Amino acid sequence: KHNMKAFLDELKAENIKKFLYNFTQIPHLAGTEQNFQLAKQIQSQWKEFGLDSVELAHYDVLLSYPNKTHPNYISIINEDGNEIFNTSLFEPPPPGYENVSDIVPPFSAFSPQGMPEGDLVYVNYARTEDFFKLERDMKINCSGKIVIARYGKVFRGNKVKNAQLAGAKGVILYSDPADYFAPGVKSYPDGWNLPGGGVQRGNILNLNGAGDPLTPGYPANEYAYRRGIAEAVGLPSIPVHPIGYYDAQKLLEKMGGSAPPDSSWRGSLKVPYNVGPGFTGNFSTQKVKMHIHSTNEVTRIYNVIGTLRGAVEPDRYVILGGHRDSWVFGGIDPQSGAAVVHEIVRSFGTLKKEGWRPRRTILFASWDAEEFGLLGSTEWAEENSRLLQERGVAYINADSSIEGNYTLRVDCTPLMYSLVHNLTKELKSPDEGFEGKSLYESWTKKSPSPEFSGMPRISKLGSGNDFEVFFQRLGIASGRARYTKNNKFSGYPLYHSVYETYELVEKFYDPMFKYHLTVAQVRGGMVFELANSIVLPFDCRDYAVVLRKYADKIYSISMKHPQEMKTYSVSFDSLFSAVKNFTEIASKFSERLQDFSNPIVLRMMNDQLMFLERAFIDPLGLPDRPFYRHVIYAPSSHNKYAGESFPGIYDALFDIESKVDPSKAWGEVKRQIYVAAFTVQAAAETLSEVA
Amino acid sequence: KHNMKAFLDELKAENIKKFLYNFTQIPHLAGTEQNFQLAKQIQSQWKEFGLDSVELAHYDVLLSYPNKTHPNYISIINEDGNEIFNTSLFEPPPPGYENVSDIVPPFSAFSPQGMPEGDLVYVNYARTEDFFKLERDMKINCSGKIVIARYGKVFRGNKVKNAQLAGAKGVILYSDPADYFAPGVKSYPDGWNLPGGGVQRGNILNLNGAGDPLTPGYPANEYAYRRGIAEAVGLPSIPVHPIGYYDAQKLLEKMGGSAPPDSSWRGSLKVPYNVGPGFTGNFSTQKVKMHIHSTNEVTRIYNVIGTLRGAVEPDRYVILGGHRDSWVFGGIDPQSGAAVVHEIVRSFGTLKKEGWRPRRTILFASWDAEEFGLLGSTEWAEENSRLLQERGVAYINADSSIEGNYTLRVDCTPLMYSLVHNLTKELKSPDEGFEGKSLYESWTKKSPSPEFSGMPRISKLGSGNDFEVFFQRLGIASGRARYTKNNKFSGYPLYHSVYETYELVEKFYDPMFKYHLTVAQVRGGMVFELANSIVLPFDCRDYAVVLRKYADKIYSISMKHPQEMKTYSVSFDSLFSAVKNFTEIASKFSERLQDFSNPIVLRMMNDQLMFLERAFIDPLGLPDRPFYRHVIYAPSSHNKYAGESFPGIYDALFDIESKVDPSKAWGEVKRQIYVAAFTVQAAAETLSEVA
Ligand SMILES: *[C@@H]1O[C@H](CO)[C@@H](O[C@@H]2O[C@H](CO)[C@@H](O[C@@H]3O[C@H](CO)[C@@H](O)[C@H](O[C@H]4O[C@H](CO)[C@@H](O)[C@H](O)[C@@H]4O)[C@@H]3O)[C@H](O)[C@H]2NC(C)=O)[C@H](O)[C@H]1NC(C)=O
Ligand SMILES: *[C@@H]1O[C@H](CO)[C@@H](O[C@@H]2O[C@H](CO)[C@@H](O[C@@H]3O[C@H](CO)[C@@H](O)[C@H](O[C@H]4O[C@H](CO)[C@@H](O)[C@H](O)[C@@H]4O)[C@@H]3O)[C@H](O)[C@H]2NC(C)=O)[C@H](O)[C@H]1NC(C)=O
Ligand SMILES: *[C@@H]1O[C@H](CO)[C@@H](O[C@@H]2O[C@H](CO)[C@@H](O[C@@H]3O[C@H](CO)[C@@H](O)[C@H](O)[C@@H]3O)[C@H](O)[C@H]2NC(C)=O)[C@H](O)[C@H]1NC(C)=O
Ligand SMILES: *[C@@H]1O[C@H](CO)[C@@H](O[C@@H]2O[C@H](CO)[C@@H](O[C@@H]3O[C@H](CO)[C@@H](O)[C@H](O)[C@@H]3O)[C@H](O)[C@H]2NC(C)=O)[C@H](O)[C@H]1NC(C)=O
Ligand SMILES: *[C@@H]1O[C@H](CO)[C@@H](O[C@@H]2O[C@H](CO)[C@@H](O)[C@H](O)[C@H]2NC(C)=O)[C@H](O)[C@H]1NC(C)=O
Ligand SMILES: *[C@@H]1O[C@H](CO)[C@@H](O[C@@H]2O[C@H](CO)[C@@H](O)[C@H](O)[C@H]2NC(C)=O)[C@H](O)[C@H]1NC(C)=O
Ligand SMILES: *[C@@H]1O[C@H](CO)[C@@H](O[C@@H]2O[C@H](CO)[C@@H](O)[C@H](O)[C@H]2NC(C)=O)[C@H](O)[C@H]1NC(C)=O
Ligand SMILES: *[C@@H]1O[C@H](CO)[C@@H](O[C@@H]2O[C@H](CO)[C@@H](O)[C@H](O)[C@H]2NC(C)=O)[C@H](O)[C@H]1NC(C)=O
Ligand SMILES: CSC[C@H](NC(=O)N[C@@H](CCC(=O)O)C(=O)O)C(=O)O
Ligand SMILES: CSC[C@H](NC(=O)N[C@@H](CCC(=O)O)C(=O)O)C(=O)O
Ligand SMILES: *[C@@H]1O[C@H](CO)[C@@H](O)[C@H](O)[C@H]1NC(C)=O
Ligand SMILES: *[C@@H]1O[C@H](CO)[C@@H](O)[C@H](O)[C@H]1NC(C)=O
Ligand SMILES: *[C@@H]1O[C@H](CO)[C@@H](O)[C@H](O)[C@H]1NC(C)=O
Ligand SMILES: *[C@@H]1O[C@H](CO)[C@@H](O)[C@H](O)[C@H]1NC(C)=O
Ligand SMILES: *[C@@H]1O[C@H](CO)[C@@H](O)[C@H](O)[C@H]1NC(C)=O
Ligand SMILES: *[C@@H]1O[C@H](CO)[C@@H](O)[C@H](O)[C@H]1NC(C)=O
Ligand SMILES: [Ca+2]
Ligand SMILES: [Ca+2]
Ligand SMILES: [Cl-]
Ligand SMILES: [Cl-]
Ligand SMILES: [Zn+2]
Ligand SMILES: [Zn+2]
Ligand SMILES: [Zn+2]
Ligand SMILES: [Zn+2]
Repeated sequence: KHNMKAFLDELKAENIKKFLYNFTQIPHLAGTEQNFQLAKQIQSQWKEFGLDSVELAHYDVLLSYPNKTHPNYISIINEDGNEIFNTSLFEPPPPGYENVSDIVPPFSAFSPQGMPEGDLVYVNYARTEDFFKLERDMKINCSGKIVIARYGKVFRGNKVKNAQLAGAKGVILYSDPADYFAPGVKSYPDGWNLPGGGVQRGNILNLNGAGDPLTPGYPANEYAYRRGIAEAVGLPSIPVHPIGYYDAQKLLEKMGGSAPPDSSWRGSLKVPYNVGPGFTGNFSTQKVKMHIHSTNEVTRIYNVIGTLRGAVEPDRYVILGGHRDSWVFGGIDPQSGAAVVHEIVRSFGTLKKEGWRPRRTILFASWDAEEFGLLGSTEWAEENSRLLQERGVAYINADSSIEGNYTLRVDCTPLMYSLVHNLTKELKSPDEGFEGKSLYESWTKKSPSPEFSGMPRISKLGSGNDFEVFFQRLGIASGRARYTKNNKFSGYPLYHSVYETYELVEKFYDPMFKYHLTVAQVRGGMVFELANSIVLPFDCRDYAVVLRKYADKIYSISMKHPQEMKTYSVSFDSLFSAVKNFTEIASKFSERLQDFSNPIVLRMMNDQLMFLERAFIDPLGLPDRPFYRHVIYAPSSHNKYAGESFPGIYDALFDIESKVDPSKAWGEVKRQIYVAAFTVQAAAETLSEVA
Repeated sequence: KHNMKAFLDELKAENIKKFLYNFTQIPHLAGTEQNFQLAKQIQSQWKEFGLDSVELAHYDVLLSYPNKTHPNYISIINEDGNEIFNTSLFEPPPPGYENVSDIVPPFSAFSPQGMPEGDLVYVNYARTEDFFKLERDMKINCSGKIVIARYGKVFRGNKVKNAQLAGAKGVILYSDPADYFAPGVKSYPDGWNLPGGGVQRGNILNLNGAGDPLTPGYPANEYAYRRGIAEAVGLPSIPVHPIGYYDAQKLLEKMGGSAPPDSSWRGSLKVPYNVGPGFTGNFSTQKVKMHIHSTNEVTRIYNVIGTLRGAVEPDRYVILGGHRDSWVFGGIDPQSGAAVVHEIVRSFGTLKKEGWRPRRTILFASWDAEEFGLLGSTEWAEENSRLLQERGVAYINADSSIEGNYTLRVDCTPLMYSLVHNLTKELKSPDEGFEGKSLYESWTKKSPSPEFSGMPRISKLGSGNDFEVFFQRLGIASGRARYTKNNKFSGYPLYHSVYETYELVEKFYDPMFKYHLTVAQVRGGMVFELANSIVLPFDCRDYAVVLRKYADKIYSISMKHPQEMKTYSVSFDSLFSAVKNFTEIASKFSERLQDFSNPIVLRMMNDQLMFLERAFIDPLGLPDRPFYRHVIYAPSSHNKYAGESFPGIYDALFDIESKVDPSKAWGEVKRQIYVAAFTVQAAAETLSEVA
């Protein structure tokens, strides 16, 4: 038979390994020839594997690259302007790759050019609260200073935005061993830790869902009208550059001024972690000087889009997508995900060659330019938004399959919780000590839910990956799953470094490719059930439970300000009412879905399930973030990787005790409560009987 | 049998007459008790007629009313401040109504309060080009002047906006006999002409699709957060008041300064039509003084919403809607439309009682507060936008059934052209001289298309009626039809006056109610086919033909500026390409629709037809008009009643030779060409094979 078991059994660890090796021998940086060649290869293979159609969708988007003949670096400069110390021009290449060409040196993509010189201020992780501590509590002024911040905790674009608004004139990002060197493990090539010469690449945009900086709202096709650079979305206004911890030690060791305010500000280097302005007495006249010469350049990118046409509902799309561009070799990020997608396509294609077709259409995507701001997925979604809006069932992401080897990690919409619980109960655990036990059992034991006993942790979707446009802009039910470590937002130690190689994975992460195989079963299994189940496998009652938890949480935040809630008559009654109504209606809808031979009622009902995530979309978007339209979830305004619930109310309450016009600030809290209550009620009403 | 013929034959002229009489004995001003009572009556009758459910949907919206104890009026004031002439405090009531209470006196709804005094400037119709002529050609400065404008040609809100931007400190609107007194017909009560004491009420907002001024985007429900008045949408900043032509004669007869620039500026009164500033020498020291004391007040309004559940596709909605609130008695506007809807409901209910149900769900609506800015329909659509977005097949409007007795008038989306042509070929003409001929034949003879031989005129939808939110905001295929005169935007002579009575209609417009019956057949017939046809009766190829005509037209406008198109490289190639592609794809889709027992393919195909109008929606809206989202059609920025095609490009080109930075202005033209070409291509792609 052709059922999910047939699909799952066809998946092979050995194939995932072969594909990973194949995808990671040379760099595949977005906009380069090597990445176009890999695009064409995947297009050819997906055709051979059996898909109905496989096309490249290309766009011309703003990318950013260092100047090959004018390298980026940072100096300590003495009183006469002699550069007495320079940071590295490249990461030492790993064994056997020392002759690979076209390894892009470390740089912060989209940094403007400049050569700012000044005194350093150390800002810990450069979080919103780190800057509050400096400015409000320690009275340190960052204006006209070069800030040095350690990577970790939040997306680097948020760090740069926060430094910019503090008045910094440049930002230096570095990897501290406290966050990127696990105790008792060796540096790469002998273990999975970051060496002191290693450096994390990454873009520093603040696009808030816009896609290509030059074409917000519309695909960057051949006739697109582009904004000028000065009106581009999301570009930083000060130079930025990342360095390793050998170099950081040299910049930090001389730091003077104030001591760190407490131990949460001290990393693991043998330096005091003084916050500064500037260096200690002997060196008080030395300054730090950046030299940044990278250029932004409109460059063609290529998505591969494969279609397996549905036998019964070809106008319903279940999408499995992940990116293909990498900073260097992409051994984990993204190729451990891409190899998984490739083997899923192969397995579905095997069934198809035996005469099977899924009920609904499955679309497979190899996105480009994810590393430069989710550009490939976003431009494609902009181009196809009307098809996706009216036909998109679900989107499953497929970036890195592993970031550890401890247990499963799933982040998804509540609509998919039951599907995930059920699927994982049917899959074998790959974990040592759980042989013959289900994945559900090992996962629940290692990652217990903080709310529910005997349930595994499933997180909200944040952002920093290609599901953003589908979920937060378009309101298509989305999910992601990977193997993870025992933290969360900093990246594994060799994240976005030249050391992320095939050997890293094969030697230290997943020698048997059993965790990759388990991830292929979870992602592929989800796609299979979404594309094949007669009734869409969404449970609206799970959304009701979570909405109540989020309503309690946002209410609790507001209740830190009881006097203001009295003065301004701030009531959450409408929101709790809406959540109660959603709970009641969802219960009744579930009864009809269980209690209803009628394909019209069925599909009516499948349409109600598909459009439920869609109902949380507000076409006016969130304040000053028009591409974040989901009212229940948005990327945190302080950390793009993290999800925030009731973001419009959350942001209206954030730091409210500091606003100069409390009447106006509390009015806006009330406005956002109205918007949230209305949207919850409206979503509930889509589940009522239709007439 | 239960087919369209059964439905149509059940409709009776005599019933329409009885209902019109019933709806027009007392005023039904929005927000008043009398209008709530009529709401409850219609709700009860629709229940008795057989609908499945009939509910009131209420909202609390900003309305505007004169102060009963402090009347509005205008004076000529002499040098000492003596008021030597005052305009009327009320219209003389018609025969037999001189003891009716609660007739609202003439006023401009939403005018602010004020008592401005100044010299008059006469501005013809106060159109954009009238102000261009005054300011640019005649060098007359309106700053700090009271402007006097004749009604006609464009929506009065546009007049007031144009006066405000010219710097006027007040606006006086009046009805000129040239526009409101047809040669050779008597004044009311002895004919259908406007008497000199008659005055046209009407709101002067510029809401651009927003609905309730205080709650743009969201329904004005019980917990809604409201903007403060100073941030309300669309309110005028200068006092405004309308008067009749006896009063206007007294204000205009003394006018001095410049002569009218040409005869298109002269009405029919025995005055010179001098443009002024101020009065002739003897009276140079007399001024004009307004006294406006109306107040804006949040007030409850009530929509009646009736449902006839579909037997096969209950989650597809075909909506017949028109408003119920009137300025006074509403003899034509809206009750000639409401009586028609009432008889349609009765007829569908008769079939339903015999066991019939339409294929799709039909929703019937009696909207409130249309006269105050389309408030009832818009708030309801805001509340239900997710249901309408995903389930709305079509909206047929049903305001005034007659504005003349000459021939049919239809304005609709191209998707409904074929449906209208076909239906009218099956209906009998009511016209004298066409007995035994079809409505199509009489209509085509009396109102020939300017493009096509042997085809009738069908206009684009503009605005100024309740279809605006459904069509221009939500992208639901919409249409309207009424009997009309042999002009177009000024209103019939007794429009919005106390003289619009049952007797007006029964005596002078439609004594036999045969034109009302013909309109009931066209509106009801359309609803019947939309709700019952197995394949939705839309023809996408008709959109292709019109898109080419609009592309030619906008290209021709740009080509008035050949040097600028060369300098700035302004190409329409992408738009013509998109239109060509749409034509090609629509042709193929039509072949499949003809060539396809399979309910999934059918409904797939019906979904492609239903979502085609939806595809022209841009979620970012038009520049500074976020609620006008349709890229092909928007209300003219110079006249809300009129539709404009390719409005984003049209507005970018308008008066472009006057812009100070031509580079920037032409850049914006190019941007709007990109947006239009992309949206046309995207819409075309929704008609491609789905996978
Ligand atoms: C959750 O679902 C429930 C339905 O089960 C829904 O209940 C509705 O609540 C509204 C708002 O409270 C009710 O609105 C009332 O409607 C009556 C007429 O039906 C009006 O007379 C009421 O107005 C009077 O009272 C107000 C409050 O004191 C005054 O402000 C006002 O001036 C009037 O004097 C009021 O508008 C509505 O009737 C019910 N509908 C029902 C029971 O079917 C509730 O709103 C849902 N929650 C959300 C967040 O949508
Ligand atoms: C109407 O439908 C047609 C399809 O029938 C569609 O045609 C497409 O036009 C685009 C834009 O012209 C073509 O894009 C080209 O794609 C090739 C690869 O396929 C590229 O190599 C081309 O780029 C080169 O040439 C450009 C122009 O000189 C250069 O600017 C560029 O730097 C490159 O050197 C170019 O991107 C596309 O191939 C066709 N698709 C087909 C034929 O299927 C057309 O776009 C539709 N109209 C609209 C308004 O969408
Ligand atoms: C995850 O798996 C669970 C457990 O199988 C699924 O829940 C079960 O779903 C079935 C099918 O709808 C339910 O059966 C129904 O029961 C009622 C009797 O009350 C009957 O009227 C129906 O005809 C049908 O037999 C079953 O009760 C239910 N079990 C539960 C909720 O405990 C669940 O649907 C799966 N989730 C998915 C697929 O998203
Ligand atoms: C308005 O009425 C016209 C005239 O009846 C309708 O057009 C006609 O529609 C029928 C039904 O689709 C077409 O018949 C088809 O013809 C082809 C043969 O080429 C055949 O393959 C199909 O099986 C079917 O018989 C007919 O050709 C067509 N006539 C035309 C276009 O001249 C039109 O659909 C109506 N518009 C509506 C209902 O919106
Ligand atoms: C990755 O695998 C692909 C496909 O097996 C290899 O590409 C093939 O290479 C052979 C030898 O050059 C050619 O004859 C085929 O035409 C290629 N097939 C394609 C591109 O579809 C590719 O060599 C492998 N890359 C690495 C680094 O091993
Ligand atoms: C850091 O790099 C800079 C730039 O290459 C070095 O400074 C240059 O040294 C060369 C050779 O002596 C001079 O000709 C250039 O004029 C210098 N350029 C600048 C910008 O100062 C510097 O020597 C390096 N410092 C260290 C410690 O190696
Ligand atoms: C319009 O018609 C309605 C319905 O026929 C009339 O309302 C009815 O009036 C009688 C006498 O008062 C009552 O017994 C019924 O309860 C009413 N029915 C309703 C409201 O559904 C109404 O009188 C008529 N109005 C005019 C001006 O003739
Ligand atoms: C126009 O109306 C105004 C306002 O009612 C009249 O002026 C008033 O006249 C009364 C009675 O003489 C005075 O007590 C008030 O002080 C006046 N009010 C104002 C505002 O001037 C005026 O007489 C009327 N003019 C004409 C020509 O009838
Ligand atoms: C810290 S894990 C983040 C990783 N995501 C990414 O690296 N995304 C890229 C690009 C994200 C973006 O531009 O939104 C990045 O964070 O620099 C993942 O989701 O696996
Ligand atoms: C000149 S005919 C206009 C008539 N429409 C209306 O009167 N609409 C009302 C309200 C329109 C609006 O506020 O958009 C008006 O124009 O004042 C109609 O469409 O029959
Ligand atoms: C790279 O640097 C060298 C030195 O300025 C220069 O010749 C070239 O313009 C630069 N390339 C760019 C800016 O793309
Ligand atoms: C920080 O220093 C700058 C640089 O002179 C100054 O302009 C700014 O006002 C300072 N801000 C505070 C809070 O002291
Ligand atoms: C794999 O698992 C082992 C055993 O717990 C752990 O010690 C090792 O470091 C893991 N590898 C990685 C990269 O986490
Ligand atoms: C109406 O006018 C009289 C006189 O100002 C006044 O008593 C009352 O306040 C007014 N009503 C309003 C402003 O609603
Ligand atoms: C119109 O008159 C006003 C009033 O003094 C003046 O301020 C304004 O600049 C004038 N505009 C023109 C075009 O003359
Ligand atoms: C009705 O039709 C007649 C005949 O053409 C016309 O003269 C009369 O004025 C019409 N009534 C109205 C209100 O147009
Ligand atoms: Ca874009
Ligand atoms: Ca509103
Ligand atoms: Cl992922
Ligand atoms: Cl109408
Ligand atoms: Zn990645
Ligand atoms: Zn990455
Ligand atoms: Zn009307
Ligand atoms: Zn009206």
